[PDB]
Amino acid sequence: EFIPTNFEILPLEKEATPYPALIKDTAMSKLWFKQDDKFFLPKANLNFEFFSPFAYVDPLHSNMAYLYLELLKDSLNEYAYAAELAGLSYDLQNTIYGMYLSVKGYNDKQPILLKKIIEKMATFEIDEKRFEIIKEAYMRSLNNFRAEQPHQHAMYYLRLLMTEVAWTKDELKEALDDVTLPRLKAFIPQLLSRLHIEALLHGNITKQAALGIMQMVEDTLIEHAHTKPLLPSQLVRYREVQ
Amino acid sequence: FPEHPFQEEHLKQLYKIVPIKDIRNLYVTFPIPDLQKYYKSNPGHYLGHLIGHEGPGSLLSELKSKGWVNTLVGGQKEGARGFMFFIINVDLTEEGLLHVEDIILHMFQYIQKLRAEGPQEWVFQELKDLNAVAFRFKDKERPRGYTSKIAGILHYYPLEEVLTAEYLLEEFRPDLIEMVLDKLRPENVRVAIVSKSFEGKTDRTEEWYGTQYKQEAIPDEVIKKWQNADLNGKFKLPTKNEFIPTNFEILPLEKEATPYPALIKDTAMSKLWFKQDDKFFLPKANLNFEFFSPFAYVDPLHSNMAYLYLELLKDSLNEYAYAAELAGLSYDLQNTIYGMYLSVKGYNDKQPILLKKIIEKMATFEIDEKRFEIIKEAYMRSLNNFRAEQPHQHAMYYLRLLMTEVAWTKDELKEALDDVTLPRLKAFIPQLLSRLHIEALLHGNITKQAALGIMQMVEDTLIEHAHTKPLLPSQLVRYREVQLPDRGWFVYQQRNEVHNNSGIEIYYQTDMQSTSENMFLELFAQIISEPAFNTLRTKEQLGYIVFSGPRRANGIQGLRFIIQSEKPPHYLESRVEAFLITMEKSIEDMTEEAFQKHIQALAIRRLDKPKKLSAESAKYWGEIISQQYNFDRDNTEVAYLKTLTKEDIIKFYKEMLAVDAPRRHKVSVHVLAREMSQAPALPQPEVIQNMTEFKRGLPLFPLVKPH
Amino acid sequence: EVQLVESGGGLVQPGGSLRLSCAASGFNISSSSIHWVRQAPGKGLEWVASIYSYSGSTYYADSVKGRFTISADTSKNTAYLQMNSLRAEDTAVYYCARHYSAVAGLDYWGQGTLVTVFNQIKPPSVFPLAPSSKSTSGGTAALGCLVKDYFEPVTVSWNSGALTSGVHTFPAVLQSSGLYSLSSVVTVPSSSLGTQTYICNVNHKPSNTKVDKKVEP
Amino acid sequence: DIQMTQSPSSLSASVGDRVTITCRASQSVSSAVAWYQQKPGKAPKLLIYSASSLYSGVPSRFSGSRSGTDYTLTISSLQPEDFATYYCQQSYFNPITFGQGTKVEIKRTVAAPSVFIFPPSDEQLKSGTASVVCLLNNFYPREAKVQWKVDNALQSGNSQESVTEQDSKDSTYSLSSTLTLSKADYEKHKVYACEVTHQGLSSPVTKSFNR
Repeated sequence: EFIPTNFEILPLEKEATPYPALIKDTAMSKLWFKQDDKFFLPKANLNFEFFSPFAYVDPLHSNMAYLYLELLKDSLNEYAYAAELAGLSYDLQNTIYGMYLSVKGYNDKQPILLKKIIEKMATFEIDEKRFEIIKEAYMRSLNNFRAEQPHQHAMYYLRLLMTEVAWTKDELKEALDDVTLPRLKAFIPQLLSRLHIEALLHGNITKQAALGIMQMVEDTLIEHAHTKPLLPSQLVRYREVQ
Repeated sequence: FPEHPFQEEHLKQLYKIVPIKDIRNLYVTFPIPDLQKYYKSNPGHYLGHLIGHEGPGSLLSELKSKGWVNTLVGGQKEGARGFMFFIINVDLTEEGLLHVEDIILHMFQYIQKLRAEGPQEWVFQELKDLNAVAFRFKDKERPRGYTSKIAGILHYYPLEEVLTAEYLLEEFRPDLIEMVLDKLRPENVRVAIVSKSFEGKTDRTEEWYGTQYKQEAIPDEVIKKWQNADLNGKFKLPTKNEFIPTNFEILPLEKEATPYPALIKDTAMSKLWFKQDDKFFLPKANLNFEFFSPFAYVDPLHSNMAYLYLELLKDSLNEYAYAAELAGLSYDLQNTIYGMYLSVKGYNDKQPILLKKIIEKMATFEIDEKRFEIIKEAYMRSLNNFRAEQPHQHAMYYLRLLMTEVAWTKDELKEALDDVTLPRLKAFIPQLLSRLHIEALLHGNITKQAALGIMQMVEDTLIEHAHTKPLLPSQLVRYREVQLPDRGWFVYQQRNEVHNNSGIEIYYQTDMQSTSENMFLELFAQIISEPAFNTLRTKEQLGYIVFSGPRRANGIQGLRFIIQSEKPPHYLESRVEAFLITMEKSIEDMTEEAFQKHIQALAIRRLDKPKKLSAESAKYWGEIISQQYNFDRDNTEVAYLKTLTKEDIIKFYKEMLAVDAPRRHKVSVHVLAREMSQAPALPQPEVIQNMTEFKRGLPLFPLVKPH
Repeated sequence: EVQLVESGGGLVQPGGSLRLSCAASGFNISSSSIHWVRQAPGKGLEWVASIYSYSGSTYYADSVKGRFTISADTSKNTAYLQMNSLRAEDTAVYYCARHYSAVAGLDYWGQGTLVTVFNQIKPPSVFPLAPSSKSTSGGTAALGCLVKDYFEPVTVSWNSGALTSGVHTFPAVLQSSGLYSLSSVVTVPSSSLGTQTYICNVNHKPSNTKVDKKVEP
Repeated sequence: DIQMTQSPSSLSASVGDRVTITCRASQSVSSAVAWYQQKPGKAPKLLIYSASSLYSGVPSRFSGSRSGTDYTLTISSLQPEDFATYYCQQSYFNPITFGQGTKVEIKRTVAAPSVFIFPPSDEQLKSGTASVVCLLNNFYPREAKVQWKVDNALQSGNSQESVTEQDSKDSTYSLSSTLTLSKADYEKHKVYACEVTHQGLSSPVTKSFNR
């Protein structure tokens, strides 16, 4: 059903800018937007920031973030295969600060499908042995990390020393002896209770429909887990060593 | 006086009080005849023991157990020579507010218990032995306060009874006990109700202060209802204590002769420092404990949960703890921004045993639902109280707010408690308590090996219950202190709603605590005490709140000035700078003699042997929380102190302290009022709308290499 | 010297909220204080509530504590009771009552007040009873009216109260539709068979419906 | 929390009779109990306060006795005005309980009822409703049993027995039973018989008709 009929190029309106404008700002969100000035294609690319306090609290939280985002993305992947098969690519990524979401593709059903994405990762269930396989598999990726090429090792130390706080991979290796599934499954709605979202929307769309898509998204978020905005005193970044 | 002052016009009467603070109390008073001649048996101390007693089957145990009474106090109030008083002052809950007469009924139930079991003797010999031991073993005393007390009783006692003042009792007088028990009757009750919900109803205003009240005498139904309905329910007499020690043996000093506590045990879990009593020679011991955890200051929410956890937790065993504190075994539980603070003070008897019960209790704890609601609402009331306090307390809040790394405000503390459920809380706590660090100072009459066993005990119990594993030495952190742009002066304002007084505080980031800077700041502090005392409060008559002084924080020394007066704040700044110029001239006005006597004054001010084991323990613990360990900084600083000139502090003044300063670290803070001889051109400051965005371009300090 | 005037009690639907008054005149509520009493019709008693306006002490029952709100104007010696979330089992007649200075002395009483919890208001349907020749058995007979499906009860008479002797007006029963229905009968002789046809007379006070229905063979 | 066993539920006796009624507390209570009288359509009355004491303004023919939990109002001589429902009540700071209610009725001869029955009207049948009303009058005492019979087959579940109380004139009782049905059962069930069993009519009587 991902085959498109939306092929219509929208002509440029009064928002004649070469750079994305803050078309929507809340205390929950912050939204920047630009339409395609040069290329004029029906396709669109979408960028999303998921801010989270709990991201670099522990090795434990990073493990749970990794595992969560991984097995989460792995779940709907069997559905997602037709979307990537249709020419609609995406990305889920985590950071030391939070999660990264990318939506790339055509004009057809990025709203619709993205709604289904948010609805899927909002309410999710867990298998026990799937958990074990992903746990052990990333554990193999953890002691793989003792063996790689030293430029990757050097870039690791580079970003190690030159940040404010850093959890090493060794204690990340040791910490999976105690990682249980109820502990994770308890943490997740606690994780999702209070967070920030920032988003870039680019491509063959209008401003007002983009406002409605953003509305849809944060609405869904408050709908499932009663997400409330963050404090700009717990909006922090890390600063670099003199 | 041959008469009492409550001559049956105001007896069996009620009062309705409008307070200034939001408290809820009931005050019951009994004017009672003289027992100053009855000092020999002194039933009133035994009654004061028995009224506010907390024990098995007690009244207060049930009232706490019903959640009606937050706190109470009762007992004998001293008065004139002819009469004496007996007061009962209790706290109120919501249903405590509605059930007051039944509370008086519960009081009468305890009276019915006292008439039911009559006098008691084994309690009298037991408490007599407790006062025996406690009078028996006293170290020494403060010449102030003591002498005023014993001079209070020097009028009343023979030259041999001035020592043995009230801490020894010859006889048992049950006729006296029954006699004052007959004095404690609904005939004899004075009633005072304290509530802020009294509006339009309390007409009779105080003459001097202006509070307002109403008599509105209790009808006779409740009175006659009070006499006939005198029965007992589930009341029991409290049991004999077991917390009495026969440990009286002072341990001789071993080959490990140190004047400072040594790190006798190190783990990645713990860190343990220990010293035994060299001077005081008492069988007693003092114990200090920090429980470190990362998650303490991650957010307001869980820190509030920690506060409530620690509070209701401490309240739980408190009813058990009453005999220990009654026996002379004091302690402290306190949360920090870093973690939890534990203190154990008293004798050597059962601190391991009891402390074992403490660790098992706070390790394994359950929650009641309505207890949770009361404590949640009660501290919730304690939260929005914080909008109304004194501007110096408010200023010290902003002081410690701005001069840390992260700081959570009271507003977001107020709002975040809207979502706190008990399954959320009780689920988080063992996740919280799963992994943490403990560092401890132990001092008193013990050995090193027994101290190792106590520590071993504790952490063993910890791993036994919650499978505690040690922390990472990368998550052993402190909060840093903010660098300034080396010449900048910023200020902002806060408006006090209620109070008509204005506050202000001015701060100086000198340096870290190097040996020079300690003596710089101490000497500069000493020289500004008396001329500020002479001109500002006395002569200029600004106000009463005029304070200055140090700031040892984040391993960084600092200088602060605390003044709260009702003035225009920039006007007030002008006279501050006027005092600064006054000191500027007073630099060059120092003689050699003033210099030498002044630094000798500071020397004897600083150098002193301690006068209390708790005193030196708080200082040492103040090192331990700062991880400094420089045990002989005093003699070191004195050795520096002798190497100091006038021109040294000139050179300290000119670049760092003067108005022409490339090293100027000056910052002021305005606390406004309710509706709020040469001065130079000060630079323009900027207002601080966002303190995070304020700190956004400010650097951070390094920390200290620990000594 | 003692006067308890409670009033304000009217008619309301379920889920609503009302407020009731009690004016204690001739004395002070600063003295021995008043009580609230549930009494269902045909049923026993409850002690709803008691304020002590001298001490501000409220005392509630266990079932409906919190949802109701008592208040007391001491300047008028007059107490009040806010009621909330009103439910269908609370349609009854309620009293205010003074305890006097005694250990159990609750001597005085009040006017009472009307509490009514109803879905709907409806005029009656009145069907006269038909004593036919088959009912004629012996010298004793009777005649009546079925008053059906109405909504506070109907005062009933016969030819505007012309025949009062032998009249028996059975109390109504509230049916599943929130409505009352009753019958009032009167025993007549066998000389009165066809001699005089009586008329049952409907005075329903709140719905104000008056239907005079004749009884005929 | 302490409940009250008002014993007995009721009884019947005439003017100049000795009536003792015992309320029993659930726990060991100190006697804060009152005893009441309430005529119909009237405010209640404090007969006995504190479970032993007489309120001032009441004749002394009544008395109360504390006996542990057993508390007993004692009437020496009944009166024509003393026929009313009585109560007893425990008042602590705990919420106040009551008795079950004891109605005072008179002692009269065994009066058998007069059993009448009444067919529904025509337009009631034109509304799809058929309600037959069996009537009783002038029975003593109130205790009876009335069973409906439709074509000599016992019926139950749609009828009610509204029984009046002690008559002001002669202290009799009137009962009313009301069969409630649809119009579809009227022309179908012809025989509508009322079966009545009271103390006086212990032999059951069956008043029937044919439309």
